[PDB]
Amino acid sequence: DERETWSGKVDFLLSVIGFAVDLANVWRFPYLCYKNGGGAFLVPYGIMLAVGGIPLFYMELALGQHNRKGAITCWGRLVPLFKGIGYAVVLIAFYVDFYYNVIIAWSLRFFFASFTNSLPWTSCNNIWNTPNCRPFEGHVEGFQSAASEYFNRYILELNRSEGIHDLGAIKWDMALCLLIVYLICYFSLWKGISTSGKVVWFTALFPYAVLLILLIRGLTLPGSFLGIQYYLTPNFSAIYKAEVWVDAATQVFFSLGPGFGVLLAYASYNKYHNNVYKDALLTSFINSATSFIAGFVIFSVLGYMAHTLGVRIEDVATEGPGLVFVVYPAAIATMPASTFWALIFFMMLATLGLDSSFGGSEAIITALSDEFPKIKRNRELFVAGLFSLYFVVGLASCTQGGFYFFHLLDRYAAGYSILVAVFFEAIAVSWIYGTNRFSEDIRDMIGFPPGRYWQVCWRFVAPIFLLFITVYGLIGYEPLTYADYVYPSWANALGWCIAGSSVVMIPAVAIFKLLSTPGSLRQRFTILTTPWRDQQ
Amino acid sequence: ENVLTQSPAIMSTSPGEKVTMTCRASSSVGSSYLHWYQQKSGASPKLWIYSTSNLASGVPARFSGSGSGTSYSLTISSVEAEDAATYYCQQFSGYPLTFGSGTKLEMKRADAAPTVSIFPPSSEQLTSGGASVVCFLNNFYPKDINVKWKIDGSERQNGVLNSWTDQDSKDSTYSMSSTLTLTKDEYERHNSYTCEATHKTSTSPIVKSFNRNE
Amino acid sequence: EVQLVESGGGLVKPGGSLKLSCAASGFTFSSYAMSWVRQSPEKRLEWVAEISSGGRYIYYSDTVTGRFTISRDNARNILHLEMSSLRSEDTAMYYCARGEVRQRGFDYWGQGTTLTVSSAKTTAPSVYPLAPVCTGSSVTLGCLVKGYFPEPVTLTWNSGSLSSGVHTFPAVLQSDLYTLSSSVTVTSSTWPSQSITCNVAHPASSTKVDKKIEPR
Ligand SMILES: CC(C)CCC[C@@H](C)[C@H]1CC[C@H]2[C@@H]3CC=C4C[C@@H](O)CC[C@]4(C)[C@H]3CC[C@]12C
Ligand SMILES: CC(C)CCC[C@@H](C)[C@H]1CC[C@H]2[C@@H]3CC=C4C[C@@H](O)CC[C@]4(C)[C@H]3CC[C@]12C
Ligand SMILES: CCOc1ccccc1O[C@H](c1ccccc1)[C@H]1CNCCO1
Ligand SMILES: OC[C@H]1O[C@H](O[C@H]2[C@H](O)[C@@H](O)[C@H](O)O[C@@H]2CO)[C@H](O)[C@@H](O)[C@@H]1O
Ligand SMILES: [Cl-]
Ligand code: NA
Ligand code: NA
Repeated sequence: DERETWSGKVDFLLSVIGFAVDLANVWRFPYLCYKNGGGAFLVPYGIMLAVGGIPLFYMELALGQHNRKGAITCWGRLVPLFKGIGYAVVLIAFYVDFYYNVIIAWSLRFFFASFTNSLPWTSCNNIWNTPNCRPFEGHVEGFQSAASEYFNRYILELNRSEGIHDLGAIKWDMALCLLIVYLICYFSLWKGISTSGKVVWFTALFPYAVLLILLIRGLTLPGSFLGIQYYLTPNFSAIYKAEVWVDAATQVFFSLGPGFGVLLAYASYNKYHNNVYKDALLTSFINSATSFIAGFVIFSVLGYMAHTLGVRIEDVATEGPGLVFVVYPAAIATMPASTFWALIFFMMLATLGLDSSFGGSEAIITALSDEFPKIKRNRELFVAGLFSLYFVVGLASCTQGGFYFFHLLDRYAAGYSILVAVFFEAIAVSWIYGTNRFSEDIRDMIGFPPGRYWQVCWRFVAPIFLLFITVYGLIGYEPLTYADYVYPSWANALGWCIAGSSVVMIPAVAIFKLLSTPGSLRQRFTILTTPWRDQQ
Repeated sequence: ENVLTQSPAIMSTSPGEKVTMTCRASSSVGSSYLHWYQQKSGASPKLWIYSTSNLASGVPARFSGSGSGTSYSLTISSVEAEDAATYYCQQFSGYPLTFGSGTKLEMKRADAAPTVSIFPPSSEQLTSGGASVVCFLNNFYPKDINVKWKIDGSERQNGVLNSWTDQDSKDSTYSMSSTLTLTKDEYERHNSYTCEATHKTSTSPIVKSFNRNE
Repeated sequence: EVQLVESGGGLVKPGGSLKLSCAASGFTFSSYAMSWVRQSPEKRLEWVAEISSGGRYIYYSDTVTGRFTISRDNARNILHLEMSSLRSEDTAMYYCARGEVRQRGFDYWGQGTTLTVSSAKTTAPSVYPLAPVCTGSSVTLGCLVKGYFPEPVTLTWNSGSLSSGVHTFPAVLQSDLYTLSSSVTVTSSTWPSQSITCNVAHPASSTKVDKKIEPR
């Protein structure tokens, strides 16, 4: 009868807000604006967010709350034929923890590297430097900046690895950092929601404090207005381009993370009659809103670099890890009270990651706990058994060629896997389970049915939206490359197994569960398309 | 179970006046889950206010509502005769669903004395064992009226059926039917029957009588 | 536009069973949750049972739980309430009410159908003409309907040609029998210049009689 519930409502919101808001809100969204026409970019971004983005986000939250179970069991009880979706999502989440947690390790490595009167990455005269070192970022590949060479030749030691075939030694300063991250994750997640629910109070909130003072510090710098100009100055010639819409579509989907099994897990500890429609609208908004603020943070400082430091905006305006571990720390080193801004920046970067790691792990734990009561009472031992597996294989990212391994998983593990998974999630919930059947479930919870708007999106828009992203993801596909290095064919094939191992669960479970039931062909489908609620 | 009590039970209002009526719940109710229904006499209920501030379709602007928690109220700015009905508050907050005890709205009207009519037993009725003499008290205000039956000057308190009409939507008055039922043998044992209506309009009771023989 | 008609219902002996139906039209019946609400002869409203749009969620009041079963047919657009183990407390006007949104309440109601649970036996009334013992401007006449069961009875004057000056009193139950009367007033010139009749209907006993009023 009983299932554990959130203590207080805020904990749930902070957990969702936390999982949702991460480094991609910082090192991706602002860049996309800059590249896509600035203020103009908000139109396709907004529409995509409205039609495909929020509906999927809303959907999984409602499902999580209604069915009251983790990913595996919930999709089993919804469309038994499609129960495979549960396994696909849990595996993906499993693969992702292997790499993503290392970003937090880097944040902590820099944090620990940040207590000095003079930051190590400011000059070119150190031992890890090369004769080609520059004070700041340029447009030539052979000549890097001071901050770039610090990250590459010192922190990473990536220069000593000839590719993925050669990982080299193990940096045990990085191993230490990765352990500390998993230690924190353990002591956060081992007691369940009662703890993890209140830990996210700090980790979800802290970033906004630091965003606040970095925003002021940024806008009070010379040339900060020039940054904002590059960031938001509207160009609508981009709007006609399909590539922009794809960029908006893709960003919205991967920033919100709908159908990732995390939202499902969190909402499953919700009280049945809780209003999840408000929770979805507020939570989504806060995510995009956070990205918007962060753009100001970044580009104010990026403008100051182009003004006082004499670097071309093109060169310093970047996405991904490069932005936060090189470009931004570079500007910080120049301004007064540098040691202060560096310390809170890398701490923000860490707490930005932590929120999301909890969710990912939680999706896995909750999913398994429900399907296997065997591990449900043993949870304190289980996540230890989990994070241990994480840490062990995670050591591959702490080697000198560890980035090559990291970059491999980043492209393959969750990229095309979760898209097809969520695509079936949409088709399951709407075409199979039915919208009217679904809408009825929601009315029982929050008292009123979903508007015809939400019902249209879940049915026609969602699949086309997902399909739209998937198609252009395949169209523009290129073999895996990092910098001047080109991954071997056997490396790509390895990733495709990782990409395919999750997705294959969908048909596998269907075919298997189909042969394991009695009756006709059409008689078996009705058995596997009958919800668990209808059988009572 | 969340019980909604309404007061007043009944209230009279002179047209144009302002009426307020309250609905209070034993347990708090979400302000968006509280609704009001108007039910006119001999008709089925109509949704009136929902979410407690929100008028339904066709509901004139003279109606308003407010409240929170365990306390809510319906107010009519300027009352009209087409506003006379019973009003029911309803809670959709949780199961089981409960309705308020209701507040009956009536129109004030100038006092008017009744008109008494006596009707001795029909011969069709006197062919069978029974004899029923009936009295009609018509178009009086206010509602309260008192009937007394006397047989040959001595009061009879037994075997009486009284019925009141609902307030008239035209003249806003009430009416009552008093029927004294007795066996024929007793009807033939007494020569005179009287019906007396006491009402606030008259100090002395308005009386009408009839004699058996005639 | 949207209409709701309650059907079935009438006299039933205690312990009995009856199935009430509601014919929905003028909207998409499938998309709306329905509910049965009853009103006792003491005019108190009581919610009875709610059924979802697809009938996959059912809620009952503790009073009818286990005795009553709410039901839907979305093909024929009909709402059903099938009752069993009926007690006397079950006697009421049963309403078919729509609403899909808890926040908006019940926005539409049927005309209602009347259920009477009694051990009492159906009996026809006896209609007695009421004429004065022995001005103007207005004379007053009457009709006495006594000793009938169950309700209702339809009483009109001259086939309903007089709506004016007519007071027809609600029936009162005494010892398992209903008694009802009506008064009509007209001018002394109008009666007995013309013969005036009172007509009563009681379908339960299938009894329809007209009684002409004549002066004694
Ligand atoms: C300019 C920028 C830096 C300001 C940052 C805004 C911060 C303060 C915002 C962003 C998200 C917000 C939180 C969103 C979620 C909730 C749940 C609600 O039940 C209580 C308030 C609370 C906890 C909000 C408090 C304020 C909040 C933390
Ligand atoms: C740019 C940042 C700061 C905000 C981005 C705009 C977001 C929050 C806006 C833009 C378009 C909006 C949507 C427009 C249409 C609808 C349909 C309505 O029935 C529910 C609200 C909903 C779903 C809106 C939700 C909020 C929304 C998604
Ligand atoms: C699939 C579960 O998601 C995560 C699992 C482990 C670590 C982090 C996770 O976060 C999501 C993510 C991040 C990168 C790649 C795939 C998935 C979140 C990151 N925050 C927004 C939604 O996506
Ligand atoms: O043994 C590796 C340690 O090196 C770093 O310590 C640096 C520090 O970053 C730098 O600011 C200081 O000036 O020199 C020391 C080492 O000489 C890391 O901070 C440590 O975590 C490592 O263990
Ligand atoms: Cl974003
Ligand atoms: Na995000
Ligand atoms: Na996070």
